[PDB]
Amino acid sequence: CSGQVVLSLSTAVKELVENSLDAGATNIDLKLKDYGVDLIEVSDNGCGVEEENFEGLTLEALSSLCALSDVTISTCHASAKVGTRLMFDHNGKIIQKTPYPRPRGTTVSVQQLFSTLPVRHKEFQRNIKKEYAKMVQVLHAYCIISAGIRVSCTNQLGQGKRQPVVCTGGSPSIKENIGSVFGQKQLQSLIPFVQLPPSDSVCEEYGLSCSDALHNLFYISGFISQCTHGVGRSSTDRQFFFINRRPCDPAKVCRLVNEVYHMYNRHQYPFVVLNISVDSECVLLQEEKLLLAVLKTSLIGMFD
Ligand SMILES: Nc1ncnc2c1ncn2[C@@H]1O[C@H](COP(=O)(O)OP(=O)(O)O)[C@@H](O)[C@H]1O
Ligand SMILES: [Mg+2]
Repeated sequence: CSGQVVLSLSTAVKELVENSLDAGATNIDLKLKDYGVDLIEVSDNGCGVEEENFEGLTLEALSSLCALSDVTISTCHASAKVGTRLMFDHNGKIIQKTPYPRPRGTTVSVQQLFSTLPVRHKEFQRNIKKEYAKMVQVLHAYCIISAGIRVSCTNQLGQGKRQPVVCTGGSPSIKENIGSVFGQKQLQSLIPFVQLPPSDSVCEEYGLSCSDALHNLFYISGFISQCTHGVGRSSTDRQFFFINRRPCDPAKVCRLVNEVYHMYNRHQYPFVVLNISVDSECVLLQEEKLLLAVLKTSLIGMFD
């Protein structure tokens, strides 16, 4: 018992979406009922699971989910002649296992999240608006960065009609996924990222010298709102950062990006999509000053 316990709806959805991604899926659907309170279903056309690894499925995030909800999983592996449907108890044990015809892939159903922990379950219901918004940001993050991957999601309140949450088209480019997620009006107020060697004045302010900026292995790419008056946003609600295609919250990078923006638009925060490509062994960050230097210089060049 050394839990990696799913603390939230957003992390439950993150863990789930990443499994699909690690499974080499190209189509990942996410169905939610009552904002996930009643149902969180992640469907994926992936490699699926082989039958000699069923019992091992919970032996990890899936084991925690089981403990915190009623999990049902149907799956089929390329090597499989027929799919399989599995029902797990709260100890991650397989209750039932029956042949089930389905295409290659996996479908994970998390029914009634947190029901085993009354207290956490009510907190979930009371806070729902924030919990859900936190998940949407996580979801959007993966939608934007997953290129060549159709990611869809719908929400259903009670017996009402299904509502739209998001739907990308498997476009091979980030720019297109942004269009899919926030629509074409957002795109028009954006300019692509243009990287520049850190400038002398900026290196000066970051205590950097030639030797410091020579082995710069930072490759930055993405989009940002123009510095044009009004074009921005009213809050930081649409700012996405990634380090090696993985959603994250670099603290310093975030402030820096906003401040450099406020220099040209004191009254608004920008829309931000920023991926930072780096050498894994250099990750927290190893040469931050260089990066911040690169960012500031590059942003300044784009905004003037
Ligand atoms: N959607 C999925 N598609 C394929 N395999 C999956 C999926 N979800 C879980 N798995 C399998 O279950 C294993 C464990 O998942 P999980 O228990 O959450 O652990 P881990 O945190 O190591 O991914 C993975 O290594 C993978 O083989
Ligand atoms: Mg996992």
